[PDB]
Amino acid sequence: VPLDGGRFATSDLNDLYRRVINRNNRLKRLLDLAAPDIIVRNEKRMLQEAVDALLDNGRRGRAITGSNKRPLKSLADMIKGKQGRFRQNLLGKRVDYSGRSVITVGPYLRLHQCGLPKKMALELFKPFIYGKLELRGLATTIKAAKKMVEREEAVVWDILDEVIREHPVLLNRAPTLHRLGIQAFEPVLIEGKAIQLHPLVCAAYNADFDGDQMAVHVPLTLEAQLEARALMMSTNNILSPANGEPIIVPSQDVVLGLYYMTRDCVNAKGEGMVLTGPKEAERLYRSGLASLHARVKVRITEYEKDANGELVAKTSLKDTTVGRAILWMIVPKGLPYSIVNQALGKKAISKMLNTCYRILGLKPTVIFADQIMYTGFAYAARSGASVGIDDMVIPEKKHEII
Amino acid sequence: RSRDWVPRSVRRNAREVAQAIGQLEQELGRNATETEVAERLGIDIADYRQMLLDTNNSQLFSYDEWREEHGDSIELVTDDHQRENPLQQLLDSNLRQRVMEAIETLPEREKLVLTLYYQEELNLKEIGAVLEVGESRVSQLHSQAIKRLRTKLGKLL
Amino acid sequence: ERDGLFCARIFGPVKDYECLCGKYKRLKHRGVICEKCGVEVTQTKVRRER
Amino acid sequence: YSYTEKKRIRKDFGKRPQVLDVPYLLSIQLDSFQKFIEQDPEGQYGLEAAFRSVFPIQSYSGNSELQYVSYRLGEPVFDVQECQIRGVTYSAPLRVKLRLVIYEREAPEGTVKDIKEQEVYMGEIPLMTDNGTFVINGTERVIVSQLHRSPGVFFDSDKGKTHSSGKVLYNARIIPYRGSWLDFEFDPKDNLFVRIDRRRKLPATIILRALNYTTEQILDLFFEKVIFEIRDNKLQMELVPERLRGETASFDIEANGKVYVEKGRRITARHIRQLEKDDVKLIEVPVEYIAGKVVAKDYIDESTGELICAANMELSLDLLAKLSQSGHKRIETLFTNDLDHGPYISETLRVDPTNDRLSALVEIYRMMRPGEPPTREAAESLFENLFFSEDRYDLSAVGRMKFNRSLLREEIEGSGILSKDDIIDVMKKLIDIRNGKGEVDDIDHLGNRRIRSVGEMAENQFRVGLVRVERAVKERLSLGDLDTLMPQDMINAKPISAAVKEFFGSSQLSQFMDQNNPLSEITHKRRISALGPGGLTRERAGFEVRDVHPTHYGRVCPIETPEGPNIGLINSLSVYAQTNEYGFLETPYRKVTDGVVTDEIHYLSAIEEGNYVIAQANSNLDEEGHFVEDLVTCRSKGESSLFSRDQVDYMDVSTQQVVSVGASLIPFLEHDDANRALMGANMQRQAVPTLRADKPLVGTGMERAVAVDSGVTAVAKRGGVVQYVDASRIVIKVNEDEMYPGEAGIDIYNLTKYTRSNQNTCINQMPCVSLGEPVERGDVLADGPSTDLGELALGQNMRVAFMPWNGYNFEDSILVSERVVQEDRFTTIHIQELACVSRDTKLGPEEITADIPNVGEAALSKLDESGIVYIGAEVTGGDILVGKVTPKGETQLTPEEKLLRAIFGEKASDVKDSSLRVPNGVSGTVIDVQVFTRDGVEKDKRALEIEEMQLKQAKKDLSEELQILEAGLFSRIRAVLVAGGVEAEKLDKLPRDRWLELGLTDEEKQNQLEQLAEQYDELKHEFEKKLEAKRRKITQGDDLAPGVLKIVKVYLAVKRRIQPGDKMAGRHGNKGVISKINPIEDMPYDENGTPVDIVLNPLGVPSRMNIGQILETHLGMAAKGIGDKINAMLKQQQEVAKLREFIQRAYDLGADVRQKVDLSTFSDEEVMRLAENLRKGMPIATPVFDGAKEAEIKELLKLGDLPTSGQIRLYDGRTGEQFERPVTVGYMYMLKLNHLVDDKMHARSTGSYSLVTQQPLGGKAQFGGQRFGEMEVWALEAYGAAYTLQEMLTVKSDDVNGRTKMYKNIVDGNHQMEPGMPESFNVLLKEIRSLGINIELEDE
DNA sequence: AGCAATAAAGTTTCCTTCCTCCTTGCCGATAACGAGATCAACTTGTTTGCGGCG
Ligand SMILES: [Mg+2]
Ligand SMILES: [Zn+2]
Repeated sequence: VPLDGGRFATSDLNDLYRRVINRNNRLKRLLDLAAPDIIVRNEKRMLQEAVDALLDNGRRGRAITGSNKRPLKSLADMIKGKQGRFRQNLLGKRVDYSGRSVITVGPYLRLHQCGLPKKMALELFKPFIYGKLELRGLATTIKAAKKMVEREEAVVWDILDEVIREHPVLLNRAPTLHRLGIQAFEPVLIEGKAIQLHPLVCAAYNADFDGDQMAVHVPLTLEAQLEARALMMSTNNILSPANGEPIIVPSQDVVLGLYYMTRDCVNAKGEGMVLTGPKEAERLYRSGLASLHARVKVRITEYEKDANGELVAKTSLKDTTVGRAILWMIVPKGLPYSIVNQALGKKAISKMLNTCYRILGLKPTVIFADQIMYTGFAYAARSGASVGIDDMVIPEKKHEII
Repeated sequence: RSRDWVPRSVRRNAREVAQAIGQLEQELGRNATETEVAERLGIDIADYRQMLLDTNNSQLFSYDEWREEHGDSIELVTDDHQRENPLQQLLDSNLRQRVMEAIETLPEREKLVLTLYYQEELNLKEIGAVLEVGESRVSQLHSQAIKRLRTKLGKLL
Repeated sequence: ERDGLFCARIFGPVKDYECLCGKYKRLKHRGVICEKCGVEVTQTKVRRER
Repeated sequence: YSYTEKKRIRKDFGKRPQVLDVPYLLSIQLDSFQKFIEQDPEGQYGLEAAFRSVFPIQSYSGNSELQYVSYRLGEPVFDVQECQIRGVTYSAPLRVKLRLVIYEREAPEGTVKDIKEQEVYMGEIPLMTDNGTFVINGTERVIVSQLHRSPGVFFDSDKGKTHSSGKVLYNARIIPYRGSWLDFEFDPKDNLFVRIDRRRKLPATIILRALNYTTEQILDLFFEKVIFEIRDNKLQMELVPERLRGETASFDIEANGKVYVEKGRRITARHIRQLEKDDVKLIEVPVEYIAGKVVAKDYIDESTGELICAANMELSLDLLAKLSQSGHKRIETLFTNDLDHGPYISETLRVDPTNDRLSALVEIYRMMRPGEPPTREAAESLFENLFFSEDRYDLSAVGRMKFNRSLLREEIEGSGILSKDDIIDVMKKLIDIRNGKGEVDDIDHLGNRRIRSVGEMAENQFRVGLVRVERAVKERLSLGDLDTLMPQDMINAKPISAAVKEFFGSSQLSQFMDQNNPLSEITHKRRISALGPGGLTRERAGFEVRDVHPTHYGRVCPIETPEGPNIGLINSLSVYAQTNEYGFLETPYRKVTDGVVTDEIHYLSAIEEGNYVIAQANSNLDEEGHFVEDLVTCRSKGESSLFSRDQVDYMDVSTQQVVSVGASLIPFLEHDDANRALMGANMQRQAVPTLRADKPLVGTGMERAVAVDSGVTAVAKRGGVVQYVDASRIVIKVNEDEMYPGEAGIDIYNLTKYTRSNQNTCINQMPCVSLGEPVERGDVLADGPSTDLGELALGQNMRVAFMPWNGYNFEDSILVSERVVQEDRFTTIHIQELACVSRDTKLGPEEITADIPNVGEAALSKLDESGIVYIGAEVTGGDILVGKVTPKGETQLTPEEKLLRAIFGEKASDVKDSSLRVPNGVSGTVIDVQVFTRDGVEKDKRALEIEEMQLKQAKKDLSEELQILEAGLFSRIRAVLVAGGVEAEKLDKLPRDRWLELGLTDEEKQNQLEQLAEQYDELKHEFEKKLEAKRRKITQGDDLAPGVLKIVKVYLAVKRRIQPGDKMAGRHGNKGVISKINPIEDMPYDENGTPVDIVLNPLGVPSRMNIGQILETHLGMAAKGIGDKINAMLKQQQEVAKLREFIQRAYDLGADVRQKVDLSTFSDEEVMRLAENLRKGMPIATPVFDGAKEAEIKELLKLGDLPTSGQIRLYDGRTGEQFERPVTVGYMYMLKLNHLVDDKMHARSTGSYSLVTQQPLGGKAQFGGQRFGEMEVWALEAYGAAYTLQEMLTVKSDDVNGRTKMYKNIVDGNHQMEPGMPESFNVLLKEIRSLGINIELEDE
């Protein structure tokens, strides 16, 4: 094929065919004369050498090159190594209806949601849009669809909103180690160029928010739509198949919020008085009358369903920190009160989750988790939280030991 | 000569410019004052100007690496002009049936000449021989059908 | 050029699926032989196959 | 201080007395090319080394010869700037002295035959800037300096190769600088073997005969003679006492009359003492001691001539008898202390088949030249060539020198060719370590690695061209006429240029320059490799070199080399690193004498140090005594430990010498993890300058030096006073004493305004200077892109306080206000370059023209008449730039477009458009155009317009120049008329030219009118000649490729500010993404209402331990207050003496900081400007390890009247209540980067494809589709979703029918599927059958 | 409004047509120089199979 400035580009195979042909034709010409045989001998050794060198250059005898000192690539390496069809071009594939961008966080979100910069999905759901403009009769045909589209009317965005609800997608970090390296989320449009993302699934992806990039793919058809909604959707994929473990761990922050709350000082104030329920601790602390971290007696109403799957209501009083009182506000009607009576190390929360799932089923655990995130981030912000040079501790008894 | 696929007097001129340009670069002792090429080879400027194309531009290969080791090849960086496009044939067929939509109401032959010439890619005056009217009327009705299909709106202008 | 590596007679005309007289062309009516020049015709894009 | 330094001072807290000011930093490239070009007479390098090396050439007969003399260069036609503009390489001519001498072949040497001593042009070559680069074709580039292993000799031993043995195998290697390598080695069974350039194994001894040696002499050299003597029946034998050492007695070892060692008995050291003592060598012994011994020398019957036993053959008693009979009462044999003296040669020998020399040469020949007939002389020639021809072999006496040291000779020098003695010494040294004596050595030791530089490369390449020449030169010497064939008739100069131009364009090393920031260039220029030719590779090379070696100390920075596959390989030069003259390294050290550190220096090697001891700089000097403390941590032996005080020889200079400059500049390195420091400085180069140049406050001291030697800025060439100033240039007038007499002495400076980087960025220069002001030499006169007042400025300093906020700082993510975008103060520019060319077709020429068909005048409205846009405009994707058009042929249409023409009726010309247009997604501002057109062609009108406006520019510039110059000269041309009378006002009132005729006296003064006219005519002559030259050079057309008519080229401009996704960090690896911007009003704020800028995540302080960022943060809050206290005073307008005291005390804080300052020196206005600068904040130097202390941070903070820890009460913007705890607050100085949000994003629905296989592409540039790997498959398999992957493999990848009909169904609302088969499958099938196979398929 | 006539104008065909150029094949004029190498690769490396190789 030719180039801009008339130049050409070629496949080397051709060259190899040609030499063969020349030699053979020579051999015919020679044979027509019955010539002395030695010439024939040389002619055919050169023949077969040309032949196999076509097949695979530097295997038997040393390889033929161009002027560059580089081989005239044979057949075999259409098929071989990574470069071959199998491993390059056949199994791993370039794709349309796809894209990528940088990521970030949506904390407030719900797990199943995912941030979309506008113009991306705008481009991506193009033929749907066109179907709907010929449907409504705005774009009676295709052209005016395009033209209003590149004019970007308000109806355009309205119609996108019409579509993309319930219109899920696939998202991908590289490299894919285990099957959770991809998931199946549901869109939410956002005004930027950068994706927001639910925090907790940094770990399924091994992601850190310091310059990642991800790609996005599409269940165009319905089968895949429903599979992804049913299978790779975030609610489904919360325990390892390797070991029956919650993989949804709150790593580092919200843990701290809870630990700071669920804690028992002695020092501050109000030590050892009496209440009806947690709603009065809300009354007080939102007025700022009590240390949340203070053991004080109150009354609680705990539930169990020790009957044949039927609840058993009871209530009683507890010398407990106040944060535990609040944190009972959210527990979904199945648990004892021992659950909170410690200052909640990481694994306590692991078992919080486990047990909740073990007995009460699934979606309560999910919501429980979500609200744990919201609330612990809230009180983490409330927390007052930093470090200094002066928080660094040197024991006085190091120099003498040395 | 068998292996090369370019003509001969080409290479005569090439050897000649080589001799001359070296000879005269020795005469002068410096380079690139092409008017010297013009005079010494007093034929024309466009002569060597074209020859420069004709000779000095050679073959290159397809799969060579793209430089700063093997990011991609030259087989990635390629462009084409003769592509497929889906809606032009689509609306072409729409307009074909619109031609029918116009001309089915019109004289017996002209619908047929324009059909069977434009539909299955047959012969035009093949019918001019059938009627034997001189195609004056053919011309006229061709024009009127144009005037009738300047009665619709379609982009792809 | 004919009788070479790109002898289009065998592999196919670059003038993609054109006949000799140039009546039938370019994938349009595949199972038509040019009734004018009597050239039996195949290979639009079977320049990828033959 | 200097004037520039008086402007703005940066404090210090360093405390150690510095000796040295840093050198000129990039001296080395300058040196190398300087010495390469320079006409050396004798001490040859580069050029003359090559010429005098290929000292003259004679014919295939030997009849005639050309002769070298000497050379010279020209100067370039074009200046720099035209070259970069024009699009051309910058180069120098070459001019050569030569003498074609011929001598009469009738006469013996009748030299007077013919002499043509003429001159010779041959080729241009490129030259260097004062900065370092070579521009090529208008492209600034850089080559790298290399490292690799020396030539010479090398020893090693592999360990259990045939691991069944688990045995050592020693071996030796020889590597000439040029020519063939060579390998000697052992086998599992203790025999010697050899190979050239890894030829097959061969016995060594063959070659020894091939070198005209007999076995007798062989073992004479290698072996000391075990002499028996046959005294009339019995065996006696000579003995050295220390041969029987650790050995056991075969019989009754005794004396003539005295027993020393009984049977079975080890010859202890006692008996060695007895035997040396009592004076015995000749000892009676049984005849049986022989049988098993080997004859040393082929002993015969002298009457017969019969080998009774061939040499190197075991001995016996029947042979004893026959030999005793022969008249041999003495038998030399080999010694075999297999412990020490093993007869490895004897073994290797009697494995060897050959005896004659000739057939040995033959067998070597037939090995290396297989099949070819064994012609004697051919083998002789082969052998001589491989090691004894100057043509194809050399050492680079460095090789010779290193080798002689490895020989333990004395003589540094030698030849470029081997000797026999030397080789023999190789053999014995190899066998000696094989016995044990001595050792093999290492690779990482830098003492074995030599660096390699530009001039050497050029040397090699052009001399290659010289050889290419010499070929045909000889070809025609022997044959043609001699009288008439001029010397320069014979030659060509293409190939030389080809070598030069290629590796300046083809080598891996030659690289674009990294124009992002000053650091980028200077350091990328100091960057070192072991790759390319004569080097190594990633996959083969392993860990051994990547790691650290102790000798790197103070030569190489350990803390700057990337994270990619090329981790440890490339590594930057150290600070005060220098090179040995050879290509080795060196580093300065302070001598320690009598305990006193002598203030001298020595640049000491990578070898020498292992002998001596070094003192450390963190050591506290005892103030003109010695090192205070006893156990000083000194170092030697590839290690460190604790030594006394008197003991030391030498000391380092600084605490810094190890690091890179990129490493050196973050302060408080002394408080954080290494890998953090790595990534910190690694991204530190990768920044972007803002619009503006904001300083830091927390420094190290060096920023000025790099600000200087980057060479970006204006400079004070020569002192003066500012003459003229503007937004584009200045003029200076030069001081008198500095004004040497010849020129009128006025520098000027046209500046570089908005200009493009190769990373596509806004470049510019600006004054930081005023008018009517003095100038000292050297100082700058205008800033560059990213600096201020001779100090680096590559980020901005900003407020921050750190705590969680609502999950917007989950993992290091960042959150900020929004005022800063009002200030646009991280906003920057990305100007983009674009072109469009006219060409001559086969048919005819492309044309450029406004008129094009089917055009809306909306498009055209912005174009001139030739079809070109008006400057200053603002534009968008789809817009058109260049009405380029193309004369075309014809087609055979079909009734389809026939009828589109019947309908539309827009006539197709014989021409199409080929216009330049804005790419999709882009919109911006035009500000400049250029055009290039050939010599021969009419210059398209606006190119004439611009050449004309350029003439207006140029002539105006030169007019200005000469007008000023001659305005100076009119001073004389008035004044000297005053000499010789007075027309006090009749001079001046009447017109000035008409002064010559005024009062006119004879004697000397007619000449004075005459010389008046002379200078006038001289001056107008300069004017005209200058116009001529310059106007030609501008008007001179262009040099172009074939087929080209002319080109246009365009620039653009677009300006980028923040949208989230944007990356940033500080100087500590503290990376960061933005998650949101904040309105001010939800921002946390303070007692006094000031909200904050930036907010942060403190979970990741200890996790990686980037702790120093804290320290500056205190300081980041700290010194600010001072400026506020001053600005408070300022707006209050207090009093000078208040400033005086307050400032002096700001500087008068520290205990023992070295700098100490007074200001009663300085004047009032100086205080005013200084204060007026400082109002924003007081900047400081934190030296790296001689840093400040917590005493001092809290000292400044206590003057600043604040929380000592500086961690304080804040209230919420959102709700307006206090947080729980105080929080540490302050300022960082931080950055932005080029991994930007717009640079990276891409989507794709549908577009282009491949052609061979019709599947999509990749790349945002080419509207790329994304890849879907097998890993992603395996996952999908894990879930088990068939239809999904089915789809993406069929329709979104290959199946074309599939993609089509699915698109159809979608727009129809139909979300359904139909599959096919991939084409790529059948492609595989066809490859298979092409390979000669009946691949096929079984139909259902 | 439908239908034709005369005149004019531009053609595509198209075909020769004779200038000119251009390209496919052949054979020729003194006499003798040297068997190539030519500018490369740096030896990854561990495991495994098979031919020798005793
Ligand atoms: Mg990351
Ligand atoms: Zn046909």
